[PDB]
Amino acid sequence: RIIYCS
Amino acid sequence: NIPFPRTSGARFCGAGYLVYFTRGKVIIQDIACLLPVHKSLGELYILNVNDIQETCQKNAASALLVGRKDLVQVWSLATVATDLCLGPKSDPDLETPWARHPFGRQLLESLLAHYCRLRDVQTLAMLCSVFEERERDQHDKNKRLLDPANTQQFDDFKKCYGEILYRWGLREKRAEVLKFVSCPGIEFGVYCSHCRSEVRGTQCAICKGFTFQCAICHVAVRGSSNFCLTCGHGGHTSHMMEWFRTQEVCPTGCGCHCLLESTF
Amino acid sequence: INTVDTSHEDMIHDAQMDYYGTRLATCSSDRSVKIFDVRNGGQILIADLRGHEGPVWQVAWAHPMYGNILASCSYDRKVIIWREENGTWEKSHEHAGHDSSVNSVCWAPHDYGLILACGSSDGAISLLTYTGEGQWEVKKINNAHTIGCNAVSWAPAVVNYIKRFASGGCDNLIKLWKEEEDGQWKEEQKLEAHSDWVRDVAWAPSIGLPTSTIASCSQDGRVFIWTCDDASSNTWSPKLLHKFNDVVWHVSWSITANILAVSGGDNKVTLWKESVDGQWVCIS
Amino acid sequence: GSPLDVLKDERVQYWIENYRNLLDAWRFWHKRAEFDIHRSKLDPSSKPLAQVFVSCNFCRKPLPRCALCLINMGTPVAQFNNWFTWCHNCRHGGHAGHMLSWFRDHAECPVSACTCKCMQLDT
Ligand SMILES: [Zn+2]
Ligand SMILES: [Zn+2]
Ligand SMILES: [Zn+2]
Ligand SMILES: [Zn+2]
Ligand SMILES: [Zn+2]
Ligand SMILES: [Zn+2]
Ligand SMILES: [Zn+2]
Ligand SMILES: [Zn+2]
Repeated sequence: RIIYCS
Repeated sequence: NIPFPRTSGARFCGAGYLVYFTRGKVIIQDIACLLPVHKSLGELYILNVNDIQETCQKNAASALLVGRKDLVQVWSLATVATDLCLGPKSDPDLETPWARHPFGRQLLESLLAHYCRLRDVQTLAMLCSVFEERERDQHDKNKRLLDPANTQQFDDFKKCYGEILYRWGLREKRAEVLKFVSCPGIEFGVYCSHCRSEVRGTQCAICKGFTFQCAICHVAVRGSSNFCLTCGHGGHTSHMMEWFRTQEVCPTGCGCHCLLESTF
Repeated sequence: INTVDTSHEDMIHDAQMDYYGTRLATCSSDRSVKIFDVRNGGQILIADLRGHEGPVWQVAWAHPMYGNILASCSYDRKVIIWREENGTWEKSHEHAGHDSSVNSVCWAPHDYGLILACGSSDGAISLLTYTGEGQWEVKKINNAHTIGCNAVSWAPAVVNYIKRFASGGCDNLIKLWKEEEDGQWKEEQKLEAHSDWVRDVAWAPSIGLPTSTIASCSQDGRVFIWTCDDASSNTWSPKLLHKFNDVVWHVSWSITANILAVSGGDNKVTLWKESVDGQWVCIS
Repeated sequence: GSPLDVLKDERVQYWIENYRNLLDAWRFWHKRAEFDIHRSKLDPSSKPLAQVFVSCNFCRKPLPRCALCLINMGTPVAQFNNWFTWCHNCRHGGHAGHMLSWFRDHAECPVSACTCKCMQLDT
């Protein structure tokens, strides 16, 4: 989730 | 053999300045928007070994006050990658360590290689610090997120960032950073109060007693201490905080104005 | 942007700031070495140093570690040290062992100690080593450069130590010198890829990356950013940045060795930065 | 009164000693210092001896340097911010002001690879 949605 | 005199020059001075002159007056530039290190972040960053979780969140918050999108995401990932629920175990045949997981050593070694090209010492030094029978030996090497064959580079990162922090003017932060490095004349002796001999340490050797006795509360001192070089009457630091605040004479009836004969 | 208006009539030749960014030391051609205090945008004249036979080329500050020290090199046998004691600036030491004029001074890295290197126009280097109690152990080597030795640089300290420095002179050659275990300063690989007349040499600060870079300048106008990617190899592959239309005087790295500022005869200052493809492009 | 006739008796000394002790119980410590100054100005005989030596175990150089400041000890440069504090079990120290700045927030000897909490070791 941290990787794919800022 | 003598070259022709020159009439212009430019040098980088300090940590964020530029001096130059031309064919005269000298101007001084403040060009700090062209370097990969930021001075405000060095004043807002914290390190605290006893609670890693808090440091990551505080630094992530501080990264938003400067507006760097990169650092917020990096410090977010650091929090979840350094949780206390992913502790290595002792037996190899019980679990696979988090270090071998592709979100462990390989992601760290891909952030470190990215920031190396940008010459960002300030992030490398922080990251390398936060993350800090044959089969059994191999396991211990295998379960570490930083390769045990690259300690020298990490030490170099920390040392250079410490020198920069000294250059800026911050003294405490340099010590905080340097506390994480893996690789670690004339003195003062105490005249003991019982055998009247010089004692190397807070405890004597012949009578094994305390060698130093405070000159205000007459209680033996075992930690910090200040003393006068001429007359030699010392005690706790806060005691002389209080005493030499106003008076200028020895607290033990000595006549030695220690404030003037000690502060060289 | 801050400005200071110096008094001395003769044109300025060098200018440097201290470690913390508080004071300023300007060399000149008349005689003066006047030092200012630029804290919070000021000009207040702390001192006005005097006493020199000829004009002075360079001024170099030492680390705050060993007090306030400043070195000067002039058109004479003169490397006077200008220590300040008890809140006043004064002459501290002089050394006049070189016949021709000495045109370069460089302090050694603070890890070694307090060492100064000066290269005279005669073709010799003098190393001033501090032994304590206000004494020096000055040693020198001669016949190093035919008609040169007009620029010296120290190398960053790496891991007892192996002292190194980089020089260059009239012979259009740059030699690297390594101190042997005995104490004698031997010689090593000497690069020769320039044409007319080298003027200055600078060596990059280290961060931990296992690459060493050196910049060089000459009357050609060609600036070469040498590089070496292996400590054992001892090989340097020259590269060109730009062929200037005039003589190129001074090159200076940045704190993190990512920007290089070049000044020369064309009466201008240029900034350069390496691109991702490996080409060096200007910024301003 | 008489310095060298009564003050040498082993009955006037016990009274002064007991008074000093009673003062030290109540925690009036500055008053004791004032009393001792008065006593010394009256008679010289009861004068304390020195306490701290300056020997060089490793018998044109310096030796101790500040920790936070790291500048060499001794040499010049709110007047108590120039003594050199020393730890006993740790043998470290620096300027008074620098170490007091350090110890307010953190609790450990600034020299890395040390585990001596010098300030709270004595309370
Ligand atoms: Zn004893
Ligand atoms: Zn006490
Ligand atoms: Zn005293
Ligand atoms: Zn005394
Ligand atoms: Zn000694
Ligand atoms: Zn200090
Ligand atoms: Zn201690
Ligand atoms: Zn310690």
